[PDB]
Amino acid sequence: STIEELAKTFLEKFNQEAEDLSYQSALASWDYNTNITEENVQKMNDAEAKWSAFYEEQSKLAKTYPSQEVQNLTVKRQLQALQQSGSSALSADKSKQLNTILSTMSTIYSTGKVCNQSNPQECFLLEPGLDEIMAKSTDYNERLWAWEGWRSVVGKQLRPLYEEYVVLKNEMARANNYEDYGDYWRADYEAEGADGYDYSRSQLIDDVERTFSEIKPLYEQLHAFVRTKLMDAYPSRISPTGCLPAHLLGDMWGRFWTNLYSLTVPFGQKPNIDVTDTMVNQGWDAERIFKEAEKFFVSVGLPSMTQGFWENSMLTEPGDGRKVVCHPTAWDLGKGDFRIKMCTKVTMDNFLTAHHEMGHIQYDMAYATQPFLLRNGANEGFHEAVGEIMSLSAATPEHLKSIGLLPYDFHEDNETEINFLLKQALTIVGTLPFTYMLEKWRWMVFKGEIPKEQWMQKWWEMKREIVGVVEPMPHDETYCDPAALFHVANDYSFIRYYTRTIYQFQFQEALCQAAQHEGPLHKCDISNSTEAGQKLLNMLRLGRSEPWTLALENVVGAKNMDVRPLLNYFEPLFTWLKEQNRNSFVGWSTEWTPYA
Amino acid sequence: LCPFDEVFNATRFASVYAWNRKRISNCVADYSVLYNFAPFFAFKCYGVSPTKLNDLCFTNVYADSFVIRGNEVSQIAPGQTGNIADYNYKLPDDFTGCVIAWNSNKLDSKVGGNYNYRYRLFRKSNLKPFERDISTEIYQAGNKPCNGVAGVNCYFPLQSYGFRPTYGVGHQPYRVVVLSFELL
Ligand SMILES: *[C@@H]1O[C@H](CO)[C@@H](O)[C@H](O)[C@H]1NC(C)=O
Ligand SMILES: [Zn+2]
Repeated sequence: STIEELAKTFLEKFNQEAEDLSYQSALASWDYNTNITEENVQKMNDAEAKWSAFYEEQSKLAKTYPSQEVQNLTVKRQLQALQQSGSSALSADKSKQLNTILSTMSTIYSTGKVCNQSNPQECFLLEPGLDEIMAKSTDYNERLWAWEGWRSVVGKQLRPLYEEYVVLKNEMARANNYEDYGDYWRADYEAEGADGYDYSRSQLIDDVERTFSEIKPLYEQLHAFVRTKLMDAYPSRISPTGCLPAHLLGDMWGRFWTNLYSLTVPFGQKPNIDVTDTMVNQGWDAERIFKEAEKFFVSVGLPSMTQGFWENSMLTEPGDGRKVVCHPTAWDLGKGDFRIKMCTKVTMDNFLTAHHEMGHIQYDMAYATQPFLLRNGANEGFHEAVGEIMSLSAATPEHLKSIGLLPYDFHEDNETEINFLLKQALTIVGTLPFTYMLEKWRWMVFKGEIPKEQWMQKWWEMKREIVGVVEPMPHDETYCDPAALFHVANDYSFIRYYTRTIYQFQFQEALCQAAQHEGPLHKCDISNSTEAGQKLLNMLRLGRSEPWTLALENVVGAKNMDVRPLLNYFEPLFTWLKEQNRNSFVGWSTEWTPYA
Repeated sequence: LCPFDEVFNATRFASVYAWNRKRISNCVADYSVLYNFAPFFAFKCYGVSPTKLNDLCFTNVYADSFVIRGNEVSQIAPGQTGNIADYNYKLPDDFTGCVIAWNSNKLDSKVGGNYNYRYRLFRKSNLKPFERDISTEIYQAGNKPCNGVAGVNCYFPLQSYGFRPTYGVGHQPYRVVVLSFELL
């Protein structure tokens, strides 16, 4: 007559009952993705409905055991991870209204069209057509036209829907003992354990700002660089003591700055590193790339792939007339079944993507022995950060020379180092302020701090202060610009991308120090270093069974986030930028406007 | 002549909880025809050297057969504790015999999935060595009398192996035969 008992039995039954339904659903989904036919379409739903209904039935019975009395942490983690129900606590009609609102928000985004001038035809959509214009076009007028048209078509429709969405989600959050929906999102970082490994939700915000204040000096001197280059592209539309227009950053929204490389090169006379010609001179094929990835992985001290992995995985586009999704994914069907689905080519980007996706397989293989409910990463920010360090380590000149794609006569240079660092920086450092600002705005709008009559004002005011970007045309309260992104129209968390960047560099620095490497961090290589495997293998096996603080400490030696390795990575770029910006101006003043 | 060829080449095997047992006596056992089968995953022997296996004599030979997972083969050993070895089949501490196990993924698996191979996961107390439990009574965990109905806090005692061909290596069906010797 205890609650420690009567809970172990329930979990023992649940694990063995769910490990079959999950496998059936995964197999049906793989069958859908490998070949697309209506018969498979029906089966996908036939499996998903059963899995969802069974999970709901189990969640209904699980809450009868109060979790306060459970003293063992391992059982408590499995029990608490299942007590979460969701929208089932709302009213019957309120449950369907929110689903209708989500569907009518999602349907507009993919069905958005903008008119063309001087002809009723040529109405472009987002994914096929407008992306090309935002990627390659160099005319101010066309970029302004597209930027205004997208937010005049979709934004002006999506605002009342979002006004209802916030109210329904806020009621949902308060129904489940939480404060607001932002507090619901920040429930993924809550850890309980010893007296020093306790992390509360409220501590997350103070860790984002504290870690952001050190990224400011570098970013302010990358921004102040890029602006100057843009003064060549548009001679009379950039202010030397002001911010940057929003429709000139090489993207529809500004999330990435990578498309600006061709306009901002440090030394344009030296060819970049590219070894696709030697991949076809030697005679490689689709299988040899994955074999080389496997050799690299077994070099460091990790297990090799299973016999079935080569038999079930689809490493090439089928030639029997079957249509595929053709997007690189790593699948863990469960019960010792791991697969990789991608359309491999002989390009260098595919060579890196092979390593990136194979990292997920190793991570999943590490914790296959853990119980079913704890087979996930410690937080949402590790499962992608573990795989990216492999791609970082497999793109160094030394590893390529060792494999056989380069000769010994290739000598590294200062200018190529600067070029590679700047290309990395544009992609990595240029996204942090955008993510931080968007997440902070959503957090402050869920709590109701900003009423419905001051949304766009605060949005464009914080755009100038944090990111340094000024709107090209004025916007009143009828518009809704934040809704234009994919992750705002469709409900998705956005803070994982901020933490992943910090984690991937803490891990890289720790592993590099483990392997006895001397020199700049950006040329580290963990090949043939056994002691660099176990240090990693300690964390990967833990899963969610322990608070993420201890899992982090098993690798980095610290207890929370830190930005020192990130600034160690970009030190030569920081010094060079500080040298080139002598007779210029850093910072920005938030009063200049282009429309005036 | 002892008919081991029926035991190691049986067209149908039995489950683990209702495990099958055969008695061998008053015949000449050829122990060298056991190496004419497929390669074996585990061939642990306790107390009798295989090279001297043909050099000794015994009164009775008891052969036990069943089918289990791949992660559970290590539980068939003296002194080891777990789930199969505490609820299904218990081996004596001073065991004198041999254990043979081999993979039968192709023979004992279907694309839809076998569901006639099942095992027991709940029992009140551990099992004395060489004991068979076939009762199918509803398990009792709390204090409410479960009236033979699978309700709240009332569980069915048996669950099925979902053997399928696309599984890994530690989840495919494995066939196990244990030979025990008697000298009295
Ligand atoms: C097992 O039985 C089958 C039944 O036809 C037979 O073909 C096979 O030869 C037997 N195994 C051996 C080792 O003889
Ligand atoms: Zn990834």
